[PDB]
Amino acid sequence: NFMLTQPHSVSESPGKTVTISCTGSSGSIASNYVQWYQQRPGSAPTTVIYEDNQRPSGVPDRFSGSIDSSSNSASLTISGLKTEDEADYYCQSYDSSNVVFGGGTKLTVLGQPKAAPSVTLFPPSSEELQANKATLVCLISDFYPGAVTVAWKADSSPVKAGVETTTPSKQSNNKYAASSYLSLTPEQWKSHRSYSCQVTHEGSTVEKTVAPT
Amino acid sequence: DEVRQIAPGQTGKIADYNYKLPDDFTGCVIAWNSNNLDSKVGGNYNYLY
Amino acid sequence: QVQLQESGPGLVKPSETLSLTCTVSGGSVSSGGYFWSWIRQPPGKGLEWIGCIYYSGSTNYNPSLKSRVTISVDTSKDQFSLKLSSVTAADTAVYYCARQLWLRGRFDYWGQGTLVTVSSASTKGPSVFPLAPSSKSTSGGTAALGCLVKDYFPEPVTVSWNSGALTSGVHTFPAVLQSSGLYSLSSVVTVPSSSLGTQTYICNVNHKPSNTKVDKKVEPKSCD
Amino acid sequence: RLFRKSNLKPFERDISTEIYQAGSTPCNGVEGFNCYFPLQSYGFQPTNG
Repeated sequence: NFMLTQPHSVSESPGKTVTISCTGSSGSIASNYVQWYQQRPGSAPTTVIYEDNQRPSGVPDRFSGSIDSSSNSASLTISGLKTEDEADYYCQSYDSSNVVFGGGTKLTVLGQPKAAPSVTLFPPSSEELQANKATLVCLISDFYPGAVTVAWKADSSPVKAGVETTTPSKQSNNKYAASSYLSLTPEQWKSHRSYSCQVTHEGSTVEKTVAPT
Repeated sequence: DEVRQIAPGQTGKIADYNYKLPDDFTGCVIAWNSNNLDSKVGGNYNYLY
Repeated sequence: QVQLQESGPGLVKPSETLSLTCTVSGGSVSSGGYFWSWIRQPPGKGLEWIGCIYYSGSTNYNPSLKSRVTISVDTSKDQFSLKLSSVTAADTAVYYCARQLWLRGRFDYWGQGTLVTVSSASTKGPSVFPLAPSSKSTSGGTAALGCLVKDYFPEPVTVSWNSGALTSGVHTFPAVLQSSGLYSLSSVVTVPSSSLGTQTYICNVNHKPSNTKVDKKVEPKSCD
Repeated sequence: RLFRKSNLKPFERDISTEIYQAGSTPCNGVEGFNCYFPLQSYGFQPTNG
């Protein structure tokens, strides 16, 4: 029942000194070796310090750790924060034949330029209609800020059923992209005269329309 | 009025912020009056500090 | 030096045996007197220790994962494999195999993480419907076309345009859960309208979990 | 407020906007050296812990 308590989020400006803690509940922190791992997102974890004072060959000297056995806490001290230091930190223990890791420390990171919300529409294809299904796809791209509201329209009546939209995602050109999908039956697509997608972005509204042709 | 500040072992507002003079200063300082060329009517503010 | 790589399926249906094999390149399992371990990490969560093995039959497992971990070592093939029984939807984690120089201390080398996120056994292929551009689909001197990837399970799908020859203007969107279990996404590219009727655009949607590759040509809409 | 000359009496408000000698070098409203201000900004963020 031995667990390591670690602060979930730690924020500090680069160039300063910060302390990351790792507190053990039942067993004393000085009983077993404590190991810190610095793991980049989407990458394998890498040992950043071990033996509670020993730095591996390759890491900078700023990654220094200390042990406070009175408070049952393991402290890792970082001096002079940099850009590459923004990663997850986990503390390892062993207890008794059962390796126990830490909760994890997240480092807070730090605005894209504004852009016009280009909107495109396509009607459902004939191949999809032959499969007894219909889907209207609304796309929002090359825009900023990433706070857009989509509202499907059936001629004049708004549509909510079957509406699926995607959260904005950053593009390569420092802009954002979004999507919206409206699943419909083949009868409902041809029931109304026209279907339109309205995109609201910073007050301005860009509307495209399609019709069954 | 700031030509007296340029010496090894002085404290003020220009030497300590722009060009400090160390104790082992074997440099050699020459200056002259050039008001007829370095200044003009209407306010010559081309130089900064 | 030595390097560890993982293999096996990156997915497993619920309530079934999981099979992940991590092999060793540039080293020997038995020689050196070291240890092997499996460590998993859920997305957005901390690292979790599964178990450790020796090149002999010595095994120890986590109390939370006790009686569910079966790890074996075969020296002839120079690899070690772990078997997980009764997998659920909460076992979605990034599995790492790591060399252990010191059992109660630090690791030295971490293999690349073969993520396994799967919660159901739908295993449905990706429907690829063309997104025909038209006069109302263009705004100015440029037009847009694409393909719709709808009603597939599970993540992910890779979509490429003209076998990867077209990359400029290509936007891949993250999938969103539908009203009934499955996901949906699309991938589109912005093209000038002058080459709409003179250039052929084909989307290549690949779904490795369902072993389905679909190529769909994109053409301008024909009024009927 | 982070920097102060000395202790202050309880139930007293300090609104002195003056650059204190936090560092070694003298700093009593002058520019001096190592003069970090008693008044610093916060680090508030809604996405913290």
